[PDB]
Amino acid sequence: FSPQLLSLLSLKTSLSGPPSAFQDWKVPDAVWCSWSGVVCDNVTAQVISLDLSHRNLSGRIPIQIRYLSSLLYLNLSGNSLEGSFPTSIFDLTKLTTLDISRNSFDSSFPPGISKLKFLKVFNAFSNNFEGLLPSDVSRLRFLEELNFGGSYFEGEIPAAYGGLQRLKFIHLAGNVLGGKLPPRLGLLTELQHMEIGYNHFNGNIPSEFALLSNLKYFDVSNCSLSGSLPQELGNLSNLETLFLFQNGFTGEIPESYSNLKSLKLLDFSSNQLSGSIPSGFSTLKNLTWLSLISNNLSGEVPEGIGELPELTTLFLWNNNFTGVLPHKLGSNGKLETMDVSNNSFTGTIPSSLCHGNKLYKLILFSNMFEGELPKSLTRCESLWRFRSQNNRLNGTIPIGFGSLRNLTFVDLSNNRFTDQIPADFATAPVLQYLNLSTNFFHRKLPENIWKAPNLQIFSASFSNLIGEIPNYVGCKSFYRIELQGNSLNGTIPWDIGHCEKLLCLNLSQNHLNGIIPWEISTLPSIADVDLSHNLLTGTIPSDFGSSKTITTFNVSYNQLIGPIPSGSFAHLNPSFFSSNEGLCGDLVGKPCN
Amino acid sequence: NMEGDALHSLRANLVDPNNVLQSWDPTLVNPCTWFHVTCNNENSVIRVDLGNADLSGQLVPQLGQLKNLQYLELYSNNITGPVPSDLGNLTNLVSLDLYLNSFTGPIPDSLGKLFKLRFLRLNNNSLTGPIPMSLTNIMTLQVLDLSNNRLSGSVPDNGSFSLFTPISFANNLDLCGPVTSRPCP
Amino acid sequence: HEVPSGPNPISN
Ligand SMILES: *[C@@H]1O[C@H](CO)[C@@H](O)[C@H](O)[C@H]1NC(C)=O
Ligand SMILES: *[C@@H]1O[C@H](CO)[C@@H](O)[C@H](O)[C@H]1NC(C)=O
Ligand SMILES: *[C@@H]1O[C@H](CO)[C@@H](O)[C@H](O)[C@H]1NC(C)=O
Ligand SMILES: *[C@@H]1O[C@H](CO)[C@@H](O)[C@H](O)[C@H]1NC(C)=O
Repeated sequence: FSPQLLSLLSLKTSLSGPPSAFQDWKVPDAVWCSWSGVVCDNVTAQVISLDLSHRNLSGRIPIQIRYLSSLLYLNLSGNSLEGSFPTSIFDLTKLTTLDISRNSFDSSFPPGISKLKFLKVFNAFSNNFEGLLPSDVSRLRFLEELNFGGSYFEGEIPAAYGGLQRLKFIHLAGNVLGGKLPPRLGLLTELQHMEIGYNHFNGNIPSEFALLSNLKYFDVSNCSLSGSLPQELGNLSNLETLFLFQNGFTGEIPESYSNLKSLKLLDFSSNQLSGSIPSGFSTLKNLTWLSLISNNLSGEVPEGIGELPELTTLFLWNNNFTGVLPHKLGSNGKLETMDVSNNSFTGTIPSSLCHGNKLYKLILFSNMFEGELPKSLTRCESLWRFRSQNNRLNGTIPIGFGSLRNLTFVDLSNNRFTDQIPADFATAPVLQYLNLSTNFFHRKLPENIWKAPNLQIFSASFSNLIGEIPNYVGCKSFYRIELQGNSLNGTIPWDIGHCEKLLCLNLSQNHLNGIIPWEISTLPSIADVDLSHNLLTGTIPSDFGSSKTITTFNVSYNQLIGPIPSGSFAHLNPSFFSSNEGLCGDLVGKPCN
Repeated sequence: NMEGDALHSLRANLVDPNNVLQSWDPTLVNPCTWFHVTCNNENSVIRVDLGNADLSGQLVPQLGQLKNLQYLELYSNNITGPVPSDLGNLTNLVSLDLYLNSFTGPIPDSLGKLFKLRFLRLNNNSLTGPIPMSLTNIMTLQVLDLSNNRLSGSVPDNGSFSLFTPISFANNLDLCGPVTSRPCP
Repeated sequence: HEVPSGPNPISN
């Protein structure tokens, strides 16, 4: 029968795969053209397209190929098969398209590749290749898309490559490739997409790169490239993506960049960039993601960023920045996530951040922010993660937080917040973390407090608290509680044995009195307990020594009296019980009886 | 956030039918905002408390890379598999509680390398093999419970093991010693 | 071998 048939059959049998893969290929005249994955040219019966991928198919690739001569398409993807790449495939030659991606091929890349020549698309992405990039591929003039990434390719990027006039798309990303990026690259005029990152390059970005007009996607990230950001780059007017993040770039960000009006995503993160942000950055109305994270960046943030109709992700964190946040910020209503933390930012939080209720992650922390906390912020449905710690935020805390079905993480610690703690706080259904510590409150906890449906960590420590500690009513999810350093009086609740999951409880430096409830002897996982510096008087509970989980009990500086438990308590530190003048036992030194 | 990647390795190898690990988010700047993880003021992990999480499956040796890890509490779970010798790679570890699980295999001699160690509880597991002598070089050791296992061997009475009553080593396969009931060769 | 792609993710 036909060489097409000998070919397809030999291909069937030479590739070891689950029989599900080749299920329809058996032969009884032009039969093979029916088969699954096969497409034939309706006049000639010759197999012009072969797609077999994600077939879980491994093996050797037959030498009885090139028997289907007019074949324009070959796709084999994800199938794990390793080898030196077959040089046999280069002798196909009517191929316009070849995808060998996501497979295991290794060692070097065989030289004969230029023999294809009418070739448009080559995808080698995600394989085990080592060795220098084949220089040879540089000679297919018509090559449009080339993906060599996802391998380990040694050596530099052949400058020869700049000569594929028709090349649209180039992916060398995630290899071992190195050195200076060859300037000749600015000569692919038709070039749209360039992703070369995750290899190791040094030097600058070649000024000559400003010559690619049609360029859209440019990602050089996770390399060693350095020096200044070239002014000239401000001239690629078609550019929708620029990722320069994690490199050695220095000096100010050139004002010229205010010129990419098509720019959408910009990520400069983990560089040395210095000086202020271009006043002209206010002008990119196609801008969606803006990330300056972790640089030397300075000066105020341009007021003009207040309205970019499209702004979504804003990351300014880890610089030294100054002044107000742009005050109409968030009013574009599409704002999702903002992190400005670790800066010198001052002033008031924008009232309109959530004006569109699309915002979820808000990190304002470690800043100079002053003034009250936007009431509007309790109106944000989407709010899930919010961390405001280490600021000057003042006055009473806004009262609407318990509404939100999505809100799981809140840190208000170290601020100037005064007055009451919001009551609805423990009514909010998902809230898993709450830190109100180190504030100016001068009021007391809610009755609601221990009722929190899923709430694991809670810290009110060192904010000017006063009053009785509300009885724990169905303590559910709590593992860590810090109430220490306050003016709280009254007694430790009868029902505290309700928190089964409780681990570390720091109650110290307070005005507490009465006794220490036996119920704690029965907390099943309990680890750390710090009760020191109080008016507590009573006995240390009988059965406590029977617990395999307590490593810490600090009852020091109290009125306690009576014997200390022989138990786990034997392994304890004497200085835990010191300045309790009424205790007897071994660890206090004075015997009973 | 190296240790973040490590904790996440553990997570990934882990079966978490109730999603406690669900807060463990590899893309976070470090795992100090994770639940069940506790870090210091230097932002390195000193604690991992997963006790009673209904976790199944196993552990990865990546747990070694937490250099400042002090308390590792995995007790009362369905965790099975072996015990990684790379736990010897944890120096500042004060407490190791693996007890109440399905763990199999030897007790790693590398465990003899933890000199800040105070509490060691492997009890109520499936462990086999002998009791490594290097364990006796930890003089900070206070509570050792090896009880309820498959352990074969002879029990050390020297070093820290001076202080240990039989309730520590009770109910095993052949185990011989003066720390126990039945002597040996 | 698979390779990262996109904007830098790291977060707080
Ligand atoms: C090859 O096939 C895979 C799956 O069939 C597909 O996802 C991929 O886009 C194809 N490659 C090309 C460029 O034809
Ligand atoms: C902005 O993006 C939209 C959608 O891609 C497009 O219609 C428009 O051409 C772009 N405008 C600019 C400034 O290039
Ligand atoms: C520990 O082991 C024994 C023997 O297998 C078992 O019967 C006992 O109940 C176990 N202890 C616990 C904590 O369940
Ligand atoms: C005795 O204990 C020491 C630890 O002090 C240990 O190094 C040694 O190997 C043990 N063996 C004997 C029989 O001395």
